[PDB]
Amino acid sequence: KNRMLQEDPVLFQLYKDLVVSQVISAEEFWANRLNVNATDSSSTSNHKQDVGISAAFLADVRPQTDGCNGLRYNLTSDIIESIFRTYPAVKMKYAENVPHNMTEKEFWTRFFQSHYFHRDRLNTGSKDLFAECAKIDEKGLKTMVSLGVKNPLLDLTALEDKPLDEGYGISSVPSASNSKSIKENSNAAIIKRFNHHSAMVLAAGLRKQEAQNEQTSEPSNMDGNSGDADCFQPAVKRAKLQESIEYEDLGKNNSVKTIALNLKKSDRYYHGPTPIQSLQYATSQDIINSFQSIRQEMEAYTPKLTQVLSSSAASSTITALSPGGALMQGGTQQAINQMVPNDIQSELKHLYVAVGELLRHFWSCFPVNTPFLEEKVVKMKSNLERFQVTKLCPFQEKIRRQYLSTNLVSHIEEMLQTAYNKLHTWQSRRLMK
Amino acid sequence: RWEGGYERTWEILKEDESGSLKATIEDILFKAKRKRVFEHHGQVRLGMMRHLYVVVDGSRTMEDQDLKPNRLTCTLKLLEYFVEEYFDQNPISQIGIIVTKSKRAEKLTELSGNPRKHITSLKKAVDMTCHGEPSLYNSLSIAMQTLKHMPGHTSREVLIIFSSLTTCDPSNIYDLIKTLKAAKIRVSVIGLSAEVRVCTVLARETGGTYHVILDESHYKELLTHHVSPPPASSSSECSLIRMGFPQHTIASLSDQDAKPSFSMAHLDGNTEPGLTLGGYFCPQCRAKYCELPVECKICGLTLVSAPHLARSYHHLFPLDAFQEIPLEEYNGERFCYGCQGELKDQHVYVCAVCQNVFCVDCDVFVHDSLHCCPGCIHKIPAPSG
Amino acid sequence: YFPYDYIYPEQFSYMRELKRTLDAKGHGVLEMPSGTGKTVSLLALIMAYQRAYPLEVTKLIYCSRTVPEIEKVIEELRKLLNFYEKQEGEKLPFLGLALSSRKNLCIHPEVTPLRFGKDVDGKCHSLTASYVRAQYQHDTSLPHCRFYEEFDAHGREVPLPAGIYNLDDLKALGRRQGWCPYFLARYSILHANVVVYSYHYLLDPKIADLVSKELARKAVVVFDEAHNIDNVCIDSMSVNLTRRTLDRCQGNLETLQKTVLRIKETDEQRLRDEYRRLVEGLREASAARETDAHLANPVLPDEVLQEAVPGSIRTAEHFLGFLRRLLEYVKWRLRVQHVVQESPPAFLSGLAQRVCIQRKPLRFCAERLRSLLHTLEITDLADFSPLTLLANFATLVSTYAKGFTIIIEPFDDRTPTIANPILHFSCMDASLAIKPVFERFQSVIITSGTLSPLDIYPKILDFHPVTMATFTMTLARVCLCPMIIGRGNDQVAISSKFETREDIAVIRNYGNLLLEMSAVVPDGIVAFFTSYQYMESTVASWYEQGILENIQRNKLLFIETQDGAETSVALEKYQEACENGRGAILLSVARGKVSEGIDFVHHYGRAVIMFGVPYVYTQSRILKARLEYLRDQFQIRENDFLTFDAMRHAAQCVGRAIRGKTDYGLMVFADKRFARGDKRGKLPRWIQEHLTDANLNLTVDEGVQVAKYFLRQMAQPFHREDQLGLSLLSLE
Ligand code: SF4
Ligand SMILES: [Zn+2]
Ligand SMILES: [Zn+2]
Ligand SMILES: [Zn+2]
Repeated sequence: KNRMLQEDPVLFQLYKDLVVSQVISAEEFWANRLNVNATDSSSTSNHKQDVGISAAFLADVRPQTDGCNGLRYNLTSDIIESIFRTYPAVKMKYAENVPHNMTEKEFWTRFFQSHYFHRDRLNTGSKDLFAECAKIDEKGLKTMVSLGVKNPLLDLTALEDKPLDEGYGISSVPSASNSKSIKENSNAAIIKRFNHHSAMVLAAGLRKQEAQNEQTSEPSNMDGNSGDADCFQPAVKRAKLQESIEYEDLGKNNSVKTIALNLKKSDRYYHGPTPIQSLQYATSQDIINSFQSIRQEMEAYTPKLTQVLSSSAASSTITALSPGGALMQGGTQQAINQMVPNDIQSELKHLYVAVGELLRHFWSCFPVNTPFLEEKVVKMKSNLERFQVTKLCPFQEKIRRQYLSTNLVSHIEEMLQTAYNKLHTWQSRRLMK
Repeated sequence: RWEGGYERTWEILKEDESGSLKATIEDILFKAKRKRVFEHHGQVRLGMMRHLYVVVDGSRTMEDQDLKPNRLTCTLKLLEYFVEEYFDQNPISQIGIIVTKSKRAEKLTELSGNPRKHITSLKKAVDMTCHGEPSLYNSLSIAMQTLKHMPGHTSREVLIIFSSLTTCDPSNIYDLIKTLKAAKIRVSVIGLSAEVRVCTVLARETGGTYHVILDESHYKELLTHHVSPPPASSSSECSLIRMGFPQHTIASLSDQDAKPSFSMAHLDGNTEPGLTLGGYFCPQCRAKYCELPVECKICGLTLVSAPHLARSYHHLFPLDAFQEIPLEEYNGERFCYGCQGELKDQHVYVCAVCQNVFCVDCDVFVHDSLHCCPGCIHKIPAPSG
Repeated sequence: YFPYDYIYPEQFSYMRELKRTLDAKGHGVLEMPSGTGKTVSLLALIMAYQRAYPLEVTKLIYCSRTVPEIEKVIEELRKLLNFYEKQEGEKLPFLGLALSSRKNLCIHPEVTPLRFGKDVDGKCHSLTASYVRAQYQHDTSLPHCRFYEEFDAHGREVPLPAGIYNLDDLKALGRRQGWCPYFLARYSILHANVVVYSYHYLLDPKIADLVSKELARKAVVVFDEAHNIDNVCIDSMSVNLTRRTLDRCQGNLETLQKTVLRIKETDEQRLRDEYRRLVEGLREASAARETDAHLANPVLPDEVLQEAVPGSIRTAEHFLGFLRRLLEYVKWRLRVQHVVQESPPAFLSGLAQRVCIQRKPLRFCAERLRSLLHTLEITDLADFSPLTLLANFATLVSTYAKGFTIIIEPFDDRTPTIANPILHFSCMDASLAIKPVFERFQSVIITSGTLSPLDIYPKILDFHPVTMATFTMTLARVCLCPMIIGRGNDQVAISSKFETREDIAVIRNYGNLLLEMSAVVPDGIVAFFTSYQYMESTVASWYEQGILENIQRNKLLFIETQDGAETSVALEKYQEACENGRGAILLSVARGKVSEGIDFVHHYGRAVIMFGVPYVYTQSRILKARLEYLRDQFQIRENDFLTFDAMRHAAQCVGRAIRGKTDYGLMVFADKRFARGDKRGKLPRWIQEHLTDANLNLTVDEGVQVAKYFLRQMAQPFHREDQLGLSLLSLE
């Protein structure tokens, strides 16, 4: 927890004033601040080139195993560590013997110089490395027996003990099998070496989450290229049903909002004798009346010359052309009134909002009396005094002046109030013992 | 042999109807090459308030050109467009930009809806080496643990940009099926020019939809296919409550200029590190800061701003369709019910109900911009009841 | 009659194939695509013909070549059993007998988990019908083979079993009711209505495994993938003989004499009562499982062994006949080790100088080998197994040698010195292995998905009424991409002209054509090398020179071993290492026995790369007599089948990775010999629409984008691919 508060100076600057202004404790700091990022923010050091490494690095362990005589020790995993992170017992003997047997630096080449080429028989360190891997494949033999299905080692064996043959099918090699004895020895070990590298997945597949079912052949395997399984099945009338009732509710209640309803029906009621149609008769008469009046446009020749109605039309133009007396210089103390609260109190207030949001949260479920924990019902009580006291001296430091203070304190008292709201509302649901 | 055979390919395709009218039908086949998949929509059920997760394969597959000078250049440029057209269509949602690079996963931009932050992140994502191999397990780990703390009243979908390579990650991601099938989180990948069966099995075990990138036009199509909030699996939620209606504040209401700036480390609101003068107001914190139609960090509820986001999908579902006829019922004076013209490329577009005549430029303008026939208006609202 | 949905317009293409080959009693040859459910095609009409007692009689024998796919045959037909069962109303009786006796056998824990088959079955039969046939009554020595006695009880009785079981299904019945796979099979052969077993088990001329009664009334037998019949039949009669065997046999020569010396009249007067009965009326002493430990008929197409008790009247006298044989046989071996000599009937003639009485004691020996041990009933079978080898041999040399072939192979094959010489008796007439088959049968149908030249059924040297070319359409977009490579840049030399170890400059770009195949193609690839040392030659430059440096970084690699134990390991990996976040390309050998029994699915395994001409290249002078005899049959055949032998193994191996008909397959052809040979060997349905449409000399770097163009299109837009509903003629 302490490396977290030192490597991050911004959160440390947050963590300072809970000790500096004595807001909360460290016990309270790690009780309601983090609580989620214990999985999220700690997801960096655990993964680190995908831990439980099975099939990510194993592609690249052999090409990046050597740059030079000393091209090693990059960072943490650089080019040596995940080699140790797969072989269990080889990793065991390492701390047993490095640098307990030899020099630590002399380990990294001499243990890997002769094992890299063909074969390592010069010392029992690489020899027991070499000798165990045969037992590993012997150990890996027993596991493949337990699966034993889709494995024609079974199916091949039925045809060779039966005539006592397929020993000649083994012993029928052409192409000068007489006088070399070099790569015959060599390649089968490289066959063995990369099958180790192949079973290095298997040596790390157990690290994944132990990965076992071992295949009792599941005797169905129904070749299903046909059938039309068609996995997803929506459209069993779900938003069809919403549309039938909500537009019905948008029909019977079309916009019952602020201006959306109250002015609407009030002027529809003003239309009055509209089913009586006597207003509609005069309407349709006035539809018939000014029908002809528009088109002549001699009446609509001079529907312009009213400079009587220009002056007033010029007037509220000029009235809105000059608003006056509204404190043109509204700032210019704001720089002093920025740097003093945005030195501590930006972060100080943030100390609350990391907590006070949870203070809204436990009360956001409390009358159900389910999330009623002693961890929480006194966490209601805990930070209550831990915040509403530690703001009072930041409150009392700024009441050094009067109108310099009374403007901003109109906006800080919400913090006092949202505290006391929560506290005030806490007993609106009276809790028993 | 091949010197002829290299040009047996050219010779016939060059050749056409000769005499007169040459290099003519070759242009006709190019128009006949056009007209790909239109909509094939018409869905119901789910799609509301998505919580997307951009997952980016950063690998050596990017170094192949194949559409652009980089496959990220194919990718990253249109993501910004995909961001903007999303925030166009779906503002009720938010997106987790998470980047896989060198066998890990970096949640680059958090699950949020602030477009500039997401876009400049992509503008920061330009000069990415994409060193190392993809690891989806680290990506799903962030995807779990983040969305684990999201409510079950949240739409839980993941959009993975994968470069079709080997899924280089341990720790039984096949067993992450039952992890996430139970966790009711959807995961959608599209493959870059190839296919990963395990990931194809993953999505078909998900209900997330998998595709393969064909072309840059085709790349846009599936983006556009995934713009729309899809009908995911049943039994996610019904409701989502304490949608905070805010206030705009003018800071000139009664006391004219009594506060030089409405962000001074004590005011209810003032969340982000910048000066402000009072524009906004939330109900529950009574939080006054820079205007944002999303949510907050102290009231912690949703800063809903209805005309924007409670309007966007509010007509994105209830659509109908038109029909096409090549015939000549000459409605109008050989006109359109909309733009009022004529070319007659035998696509006389008739509504299903009001049955009004339109063109492509009136059909497209509906089916991309207007999203409804206004011929239904004057026809719906007059007998409506 | 299971059309059951769109069935990629093929059952109708095979509907009249039955009705022509069966109603008219047609022998019949079928082409089939590798992506055609090989029984869903076939058995759906065969089981339809099962109920159709079209005059009266419909047998069924079926065979294939691998016991897992044997059960895979059984596997979905159980739903096909259930399919029309609900549809036709009630359910009628049925039986399909998977008759395994090699591996699947014994429920006793003392017997079971010893690894091999034959020797442990010798322990089983030595216990049952050699210890508990000799020492009948007893308590301890007699061991608890209790459910053989339960077979005695219900073989006196009449149960009626259910449907088709498996090897393991009776084993729980072994631990409940179903008894012995052999017995619970002998009683079910009595009323069997369908038999499935190995292609090998029928074709045992050494122990003549007569499956049914010889009832050729309507003997109805079905054959799939019947490709390498010669490699069955000639190897079915091939006789290997180790010098180490003979010396072990030389050691149990006088070992058995000590058993003769210690037994004065106890087992000897047991012989004397019945060796007189051998003279009086000829009858084999045992009808039970003793014949399983016995050469039933080494040379089957003979009349009878009439004058048994050959020129041999006593047992040590008969033992001296092998002293006259073996000691002369090493005299017919050890001096002959300097020269390979191919003289099959000349040997037995020169033997007649050396063997005193011949051609009857040559043929009447292996029973009198066994029967003089049957009065003993002592010797353990694995001990006696290298001896039964020998009296099998001269028996075969006695009867069928003038049409057949003796070959002596002392020199270097896994012996750098002469440290193990060998000879072989091969037959040559797989016809004469399958002529008795055909005479015992009615008219029986081969189906081989590789057999493109129909001219090789007269390599079986037989007659055929029905032999056509199956043509199926592909509305599945494009079935596959066959891709003949022929690089121009790296200059294709893919046939071993400069052989697999003559130059590595050839080999400098098989990695290049693979890694890019590895880089593009996902989802597991199983490629085919030529042989194990070829495979050993294949990776020989791959380690020391820089090859795998990206190959392991892209996918991973699954080495297949000369030993089948470690070969089955990567297998356990490959079915797993594909289905997780890894492509993991397997690497394998065509001619090696890793190439059968799999049926790769779109799940894992969907691409195959050719590597070289898939011909024999190994065994010396097994060719020439086989060559000249077909040159004594058709006279221009050197050029001819020595193409197709590669080809018949090629798509046997290559054409495997698609099962249904959308399963994909990238079967590219890195080959130098393609001009006619690959074209003749590829299916006439498969050369036509797909092979070299305009893509022959396709350099890999250019052929890169081909599979890119292939897959990317083929991955998307699948819904409808050749949908059949009702019957609308179409008439192909
Ligand atoms: S007979 Fe049946 S049980 Fe007795 S040995 Fe053979 S298997 Fe084992
Ligand atoms: Zn609030
Ligand atoms: Zn129009
Ligand atoms: Zn309309």
